[PDB]
Amino acid sequence: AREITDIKQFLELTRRADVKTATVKINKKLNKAGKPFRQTKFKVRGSSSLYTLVINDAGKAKKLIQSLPPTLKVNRL
Amino acid sequence: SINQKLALVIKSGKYTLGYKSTVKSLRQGKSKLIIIAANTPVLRKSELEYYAMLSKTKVYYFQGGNNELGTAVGKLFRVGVVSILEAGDSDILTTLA
Amino acid sequence: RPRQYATVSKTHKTVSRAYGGSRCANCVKERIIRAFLIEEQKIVKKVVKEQTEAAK
Amino acid sequence: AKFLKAGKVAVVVRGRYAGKKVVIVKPHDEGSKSHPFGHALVAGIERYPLKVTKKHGAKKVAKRTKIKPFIKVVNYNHLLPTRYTLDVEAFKSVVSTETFEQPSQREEAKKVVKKAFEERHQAGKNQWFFSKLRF
Amino acid sequence: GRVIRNQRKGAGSIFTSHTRLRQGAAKLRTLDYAERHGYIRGIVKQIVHDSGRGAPLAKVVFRDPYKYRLREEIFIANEGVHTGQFIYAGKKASLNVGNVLPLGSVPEGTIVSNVEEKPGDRGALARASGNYVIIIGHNPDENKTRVRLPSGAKKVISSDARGVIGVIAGGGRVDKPLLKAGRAFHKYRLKRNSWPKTRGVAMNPVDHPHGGGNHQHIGKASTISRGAVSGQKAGLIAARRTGLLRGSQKTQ
Amino acid sequence: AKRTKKVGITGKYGVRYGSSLRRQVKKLEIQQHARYDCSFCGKKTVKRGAAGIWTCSCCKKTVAGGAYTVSTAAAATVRSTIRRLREMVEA
RNA sequence: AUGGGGAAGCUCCGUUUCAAAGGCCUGAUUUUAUGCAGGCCACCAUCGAAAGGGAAUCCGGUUAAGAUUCCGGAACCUGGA
RNA sequence: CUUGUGACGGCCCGUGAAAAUCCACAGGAAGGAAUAGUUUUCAUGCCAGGUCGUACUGAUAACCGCAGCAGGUCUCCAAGG
RNA sequence: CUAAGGGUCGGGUACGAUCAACUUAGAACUGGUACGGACAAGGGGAAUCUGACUGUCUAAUUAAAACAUAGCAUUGCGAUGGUCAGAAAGUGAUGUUGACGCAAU
RNA sequence: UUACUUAUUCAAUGAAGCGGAGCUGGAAUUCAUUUUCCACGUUCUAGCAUUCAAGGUCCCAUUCGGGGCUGAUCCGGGUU
Ligand SMILES: [Mg+2]
Ligand SMILES: [Mg+2]
Ligand SMILES: [Mg+2]
Ligand SMILES: [Mg+2]
Ligand SMILES: [Mg+2]
Ligand SMILES: [Mg+2]
Ligand SMILES: [Mg+2]
Ligand SMILES: [Mg+2]
Ligand SMILES: [Mg+2]
Ligand SMILES: [Mg+2]
Ligand SMILES: [Mg+2]
Ligand SMILES: [Mg+2]
Ligand SMILES: [Mg+2]
Ligand SMILES: [Mg+2]
Ligand SMILES: [Mg+2]
Ligand SMILES: [Mg+2]
Ligand SMILES: [Mg+2]
Ligand SMILES: [Mg+2]
Ligand SMILES: [Mg+2]
Ligand SMILES: [Mg+2]
Ligand SMILES: [Mg+2]
Ligand SMILES: [Mg+2]
Ligand SMILES: [Mg+2]
Ligand SMILES: [Mg+2]
Ligand SMILES: [Mg+2]
Ligand SMILES: [Mg+2]
Ligand SMILES: [Mg+2]
Ligand SMILES: [Mg+2]
Ligand SMILES: [Mg+2]
Ligand SMILES: [Mg+2]
Ligand SMILES: [Mg+2]
Ligand SMILES: [Mg+2]
Ligand SMILES: [Mg+2]
Ligand SMILES: [Mg+2]
Ligand SMILES: [Mg+2]
Ligand SMILES: [Mg+2]
Ligand SMILES: [Mg+2]
Ligand SMILES: [Mg+2]
Ligand SMILES: [Mg+2]
Ligand SMILES: [Mg+2]
Ligand SMILES: [Mg+2]
Ligand SMILES: [Mg+2]
Ligand SMILES: [Mg+2]
Ligand SMILES: [Mg+2]
Ligand SMILES: [Mg+2]
Ligand SMILES: [Mg+2]
Ligand SMILES: [Mg+2]
Ligand SMILES: [Mg+2]
Ligand SMILES: [Mg+2]
Ligand SMILES: [Mg+2]
Ligand SMILES: [Mg+2]
Ligand SMILES: [Mg+2]
Ligand SMILES: [Mg+2]
Ligand SMILES: [Mg+2]
Ligand SMILES: [Mg+2]
Ligand SMILES: [Mg+2]
Ligand SMILES: [Mg+2]
Ligand SMILES: [Mg+2]
Ligand SMILES: [Zn+2]
Repeated sequence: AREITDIKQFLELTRRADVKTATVKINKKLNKAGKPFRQTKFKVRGSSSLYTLVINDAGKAKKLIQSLPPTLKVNRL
Repeated sequence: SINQKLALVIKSGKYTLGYKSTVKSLRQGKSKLIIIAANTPVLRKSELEYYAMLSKTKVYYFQGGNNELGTAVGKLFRVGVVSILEAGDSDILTTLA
Repeated sequence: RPRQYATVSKTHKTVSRAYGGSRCANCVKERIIRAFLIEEQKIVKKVVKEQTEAAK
Repeated sequence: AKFLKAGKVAVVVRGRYAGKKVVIVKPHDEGSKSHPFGHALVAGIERYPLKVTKKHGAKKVAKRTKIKPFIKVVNYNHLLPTRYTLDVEAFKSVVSTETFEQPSQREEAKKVVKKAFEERHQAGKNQWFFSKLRF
Repeated sequence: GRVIRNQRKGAGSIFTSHTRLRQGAAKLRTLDYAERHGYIRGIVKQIVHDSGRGAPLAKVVFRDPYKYRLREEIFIANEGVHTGQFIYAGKKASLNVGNVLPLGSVPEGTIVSNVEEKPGDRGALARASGNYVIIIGHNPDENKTRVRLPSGAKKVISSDARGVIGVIAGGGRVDKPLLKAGRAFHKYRLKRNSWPKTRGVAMNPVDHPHGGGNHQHIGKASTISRGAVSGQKAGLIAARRTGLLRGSQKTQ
Repeated sequence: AKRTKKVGITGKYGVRYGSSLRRQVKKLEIQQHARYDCSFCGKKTVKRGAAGIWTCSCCKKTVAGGAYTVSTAAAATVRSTIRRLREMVEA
């Protein structure tokens, strides 16, 4: 139901006890006017609503994916 | 008469028409005489009358509806209270009032 | 709708002044005014008829 | 007279503190670079002393009589001026234009105004001012 | 044969009163210790249309003397009573349209509404839009007071009886011609099922005393004995006279 | 352009009812629809609302009155009669 | 329905009416499970709406035949902790 | 076009339901901190949600008219010229 | 084919640029004089009788001039009441009423 | 004929302030002194009026809490 944007607050979610699962979505999407780029969304499934964190930067995308708790049960695509 | 005096205050002196402005006269002390209409509600009444005695200004209860108080000051609209800042050539301050 | 007013924060059911979600400010403006003068005037009547009593 | 001077008690008529008696601390009769209106700086009473009684003893009396004060810039058209008055010496320096802006200033300000208002009330100097205006 | 219409209205079926939308029963404050010794104030918090009434009502709110609450009464609004007005009620009470005073405490010439026939009955006489009574005398010992009613009859009632200074708002209602069937239709739609009315002489003899004949005609005297039997009283019951009231009326 | 020689508000009734009937009603319709000076604030902002109830546009004061005009004759007289009689109570 | 009032009687009348009409908050227990202590409130049945009032759910998919009910996903309301 | 909604306006001797239920406000009984006390009307977390209907026709053949009867039977959706 | 009827912007303290609407009137040309081309869609006038009018009824042979209606007029009654209900009653309708009212013609 | 209330009858009220006497006022005019009659908390304003009441006073053995009396005159229990 929810959308999130403080990249930190997100990280604190994916370490919030009741959050067994999570999933990451990769979309082709266009930049400004001309070309495309690789949008990615970081969906945390909390016990009562589903918070999703849009990370426009394809670069921060790669280092964040590593940031994910290694006992979190992520589902890529 | 009482309207004849008003007509003299009206073409020689300074006044303000209406509630809001005649309070700024009572806080500044600039009022010499406020003229209250007949139908103007007792709260607006008693509230000026408290404002009045807090600046020692005298209060003349005009005995006619705000609508005729409007003809009294020569304006085409009603007024529920006047305030006399300067008595021009008239004598309202220093007669019966 | 009225059963929805128990699914909401209290700050959704008032404004901070006295008589928040009861009266409409102006109507509170008046009753402050009215009460004060009338409570003043009350006094005004007290000591005047203490004067009529001792001076009759 | 220009009765809006450092003695006058006024009752608030608009905004949160509406309904409570203040004491004008410093009038700026016309103008402000901020508040472009005739505005009085006041320190009125927020949480009035609750009634006390003979039954009331010990630290209950101490607690019933606690005051929560408050300072405030106010447009003039939101006070009614009263025929009462109360002295403003203990908090002449306390309540300044400079006291507003920067909240810690306002905290220490009220702190005085609080040690002051509880001074007046215990041994009931200015008794009207410590009673809730009921409307 | 058949039971005639004026007998059927008695068991009250289709005939009872269309009560759904009525503000309530208009009455006076109960006669408590405050109204028989001093006075008590209310505010007319609203005057408002009672449905099926000629006159407006006025809702007048008083404190409770014996408990902390507001009690509310429904008055018939006397003409010129306004919202926010103050209304004073009881013995030592003052003489203004709106207040409610014993018939003892007013002088002759007072004009007074919703007045009790016995004291404390919370109101009985002159209630309909525009009506009133006049006080026309007082006999102090045996504390009576003599009034003249909207009909014109001259009753004498107790001085401890109450009345509301004035006349009942809504006068002239009956001046305006009804003008078409439907307004009579809607008029009675909020009163009772009395409309429209069929001419007993358009009935068959089994339906009415007037019924039948090979032309329409009442056939016998349409004046009916005061001691007629149910099923007989249809005409001018017990009429002491008849024909067009020539000349001036008015009780003398 | 004056629209009607004489029927006035009543021209809605067409030809029905008969002239006396329409006349009579016009007098009271004209009475019941027109605005009225508010005794409390002066503005002619008093209109009708059902069987003798009269309220003020702004101001919102409501005054019980006559079925088609604010002040019925009889009440006015009654007023002054109440004046008259109460005078004898202080003076 | 009921205290009642009629009626030979099946029953008829009355619905808060000529009635001694009932029960919530906690406290007093630390013999203990719940008596007494207050302070309240005098509201006096009940039945009567699948078109009136009214807490809260949605899209996609699926069956020979069920779906705002199943499946998938994402919400919400209420009671309790 | 449909439908919804608003700010108005006309109309009445017509002025056009009730209760459950939810909220607020006035009040200020009372309960509460510095060695640390109050707060679940903010957020996040836990469990629970019974019973009964749910298919289909609703009509020139699934209803009522002796019937698979040219009759009768309440309503929502509504494209282009 | 002509003409008339609009929106949008920037102008120191006369005008220009563009966008989008079917109405209405005028004028040419044209035909086997036809064109609301199917569909859709009022007969009119003068009287007499009669009920004012809109409304109502005999389902299943009568829709009328008959009933009603506003309007008019009469009657009864201040509650210990008027009219009417019940076998009775600490019973009932009008009545949440009160003569600008209720009932009865 | 006209009085009486207790039968019977009617009204009202979540049976609230009835009756009788007295404190204080004061109109009153005194033919020894009172012979009586009225009275005896609220009226510019669409505010506020509730915790057996604050106060005063006495008790409990001084705790927090809590209670009398008075504040609210007496007598009769015939709800009016
Ligand atoms: Mg808010
Ligand atoms: Mg508060
Ligand atoms: Mg004590
Ligand atoms: Mg027979
Ligand atoms: Mg027969
Ligand atoms: Mg029957
Ligand atoms: Mg009924
Ligand atoms: Mg009436
Ligand atoms: Mg009727
Ligand atoms: Mg009928
Ligand atoms: Mg008829
Ligand atoms: Mg008839
Ligand atoms: Mg016939
Ligand atoms: Mg017969
Ligand atoms: Mg006969
Ligand atoms: Mg016959
Ligand atoms: Mg005939
Ligand atoms: Mg024209
Ligand atoms: Mg039901
Ligand atoms: Mg039910
Ligand atoms: Mg339902
Ligand atoms: Mg429903
Ligand atoms: Mg589906
Ligand atoms: Mg299946
Ligand atoms: Mg199969
Ligand atoms: Mg299906
Ligand atoms: Mg599911
Ligand atoms: Mg889920
Ligand atoms: Mg919950
Ligand atoms: Mg439709
Ligand atoms: Mg309306
Ligand atoms: Mg709310
Ligand atoms: Mg919560
Ligand atoms: Mg189905
Ligand atoms: Mg079929
Ligand atoms: Mg068929
Ligand atoms: Mg269609
Ligand atoms: Mg053009
Ligand atoms: Mg253009
Ligand atoms: Mg013809
Ligand atoms: Mg012929
Ligand atoms: Mg006809
Ligand atoms: Mg027609
Ligand atoms: Mg017809
Ligand atoms: Mg037939
Ligand atoms: Mg035949
Ligand atoms: Mg026909
Ligand atoms: Mg036929
Ligand atoms: Mg006829
Ligand atoms: Mg008739
Ligand atoms: Mg005629
Ligand atoms: Mg008559
Ligand atoms: Mg009778
Ligand atoms: Mg009767
Ligand atoms: Mg009996
Ligand atoms: Mg006996
Ligand atoms: Mg009683
Ligand atoms: Mg007594
Ligand atoms: Zn007005």
